[PDB]
Amino acid sequence: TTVYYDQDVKTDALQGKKIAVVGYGSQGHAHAQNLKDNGYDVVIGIRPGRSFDKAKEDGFDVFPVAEAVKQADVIMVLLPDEIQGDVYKNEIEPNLEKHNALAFAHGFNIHFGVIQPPADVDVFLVAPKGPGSAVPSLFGIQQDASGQARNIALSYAKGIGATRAGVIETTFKEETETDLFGEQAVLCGGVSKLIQSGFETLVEAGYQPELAYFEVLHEMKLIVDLMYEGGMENVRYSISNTAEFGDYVSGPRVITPDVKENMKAVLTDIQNGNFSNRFIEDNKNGFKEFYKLREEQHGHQIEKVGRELREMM
Amino acid sequence: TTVYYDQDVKTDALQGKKIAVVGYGSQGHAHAQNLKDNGYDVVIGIRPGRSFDKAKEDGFDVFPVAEAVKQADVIMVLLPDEIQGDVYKNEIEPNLEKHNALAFAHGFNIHFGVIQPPADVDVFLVAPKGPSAVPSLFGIQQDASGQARNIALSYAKGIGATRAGVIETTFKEETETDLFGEQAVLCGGVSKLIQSGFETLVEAGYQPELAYFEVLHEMKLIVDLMYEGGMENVRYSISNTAEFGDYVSGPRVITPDVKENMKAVLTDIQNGNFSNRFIEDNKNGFKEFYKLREEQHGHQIEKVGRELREMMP
Ligand SMILES: Cc1nc2[nH]c(=O)n(O)c(=O)c2s1
Ligand SMILES: Cc1nc2[nH]c(=O)n(O)c(=O)c2s1
Ligand SMILES: [Mg+2]
Ligand SMILES: [Mg+2]
Ligand SMILES: [Mg+2]
Ligand SMILES: [Mg+2]
Repeated sequence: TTVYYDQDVKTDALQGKKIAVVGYGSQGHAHAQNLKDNGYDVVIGIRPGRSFDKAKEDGFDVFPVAEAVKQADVIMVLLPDEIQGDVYKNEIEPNLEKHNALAFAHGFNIHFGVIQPPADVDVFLVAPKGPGSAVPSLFGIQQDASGQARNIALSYAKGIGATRAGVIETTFKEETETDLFGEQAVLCGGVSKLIQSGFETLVEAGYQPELAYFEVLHEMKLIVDLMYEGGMENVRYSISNTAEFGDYVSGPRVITPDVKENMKAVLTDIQNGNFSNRFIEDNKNGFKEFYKLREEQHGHQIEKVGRELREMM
Repeated sequence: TTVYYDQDVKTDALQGKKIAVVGYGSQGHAHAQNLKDNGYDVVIGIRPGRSFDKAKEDGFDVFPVAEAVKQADVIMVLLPDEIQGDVYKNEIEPNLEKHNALAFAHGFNIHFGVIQPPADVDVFLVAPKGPSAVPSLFGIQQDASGQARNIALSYAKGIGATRAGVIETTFKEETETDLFGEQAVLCGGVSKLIQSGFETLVEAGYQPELAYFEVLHEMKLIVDLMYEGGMENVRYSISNTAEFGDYVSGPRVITPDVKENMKAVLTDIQNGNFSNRFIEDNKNGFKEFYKLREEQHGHQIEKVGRELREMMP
């Protein structure tokens, strides 16, 4: 466990260099504005559109992506994972230089070999956490060509404010596989069908879908907020003895040990690469499987019940 | 599917009636001063203790439970499910008069037969969900005076539960949906899912800190998006990779067997098995309850959260 804080970072390896934040999403605006706030020459390279325009109205200098990397000394690629492959080949790699940084916030395209950087460029990762009211961030290194890849990555995490709560060192493999697993097994995929199958149980049992919507979904924010502030022991403390007791004896009944075996099964396909190439080759086929799965989820009763409760009268 | 607000309570039944709220917890104090601020005669009924005169020093004239029930016409019991059965039989029921009104915020003791009220008394329920504005629940067990629904709905505004709406339900539905939500999704289901996800990453060799982030700490952002714009807002705000993993791995982790495990939990809540199991352990000194809560405190997840939250402002 190596944790670097603001006082741990001593030199300013980032000053004197120009920064190219590729893309202007929620994280692109967060990185780009946090650097100019600390007196850094930050540039933004994105395609023309509504986020191109928005970056202009926020006082930023927006350019095509092929010129922004020509201009800068550190390129932070914050584009969607599915489009980073071809944007790197047609707009970033032909305009690369020597001894300067190819940064990322997620190591999907790097760890899975989709983006192969040359030897004479530093390739690091800096992944902010939580608000992106400070949560420790992560950072890692794939290549060290300039001899200052560590101090460039750590001073960049300091520039975006990621070192205020401390940055934890990791690898491109560890950040990619733990991020992908949490989304699939717990946070997104795991919880959503956990809420769906609970909602379907109550509705099929003759209970009102509105009362079922509160008990399996809307009431979770309070439980999750308690866990976010004081951990799981805070939830067990704040909830009633009847609720805490039911947690203990019925939790393992729902999440049987076989569910844990399913989590290790999906983690295996994240490590070998079965998930990555499946998500990529479906993207090359117009996202047919992806879009069909997205649209079919809207046919669930729980989503319609939710919007009807939100459009109250 | 119908909802009642302040504009639907055309007639106030609580006018000129002394109301006793048995207990003085955070819920007992919220009811007691809400009705007093809206022009209602309220009196606290509680045993002598540090919270007895705590209610007296807050501007209430507080009597023992036996006398507070006698001089009142609407008796509201806001005490834990473990204690309601005893003080009702020993203090409430002997002093209960004809055409009175027995009130509750939860229907555990009524639906499971722990508290069996007389036939000549009104029994209703008002269950808030806020302590933002969310709709509340209400129901009527018995209607002796012929005004049990009028007294319940006007009491809903006395506490201030009308302005966001009140949805009708029964004691059976309010109790079973509340118990199932905690046992199958909210507390039992989610925390066991997070534990199995955390154990999977630590047993695979990943850092426990990054494992704590991606299965617990990042959930607050996801649940906040689901609280604001439903489940559709989650898939809309997360990346395509997280959205794609949601669809392809969610059903892998939560298999159809997980759903029928929740039907077993709901079955044990319907036939009263879970209730008397909880009462059996309470009458034995909560021996298995406190053994279970110490096991959970020994999980690696909790100590990792403590050392990770201490570095957060
Ligand atoms: C902070 C909270 N503690 C509890 N305990 C329960 O039993 N139910 O049902 C709840 O909704 C809540 S909320
Ligand atoms: C609102 C959020 N959308 C995403 N998408 C992702 O892929 N990861 O990894 C995240 O952490 C988050 S948070
Ligand atoms: Mg992430
Ligand atoms: Mg509840
Ligand atoms: Mg409850
Ligand atoms: Mg991700």
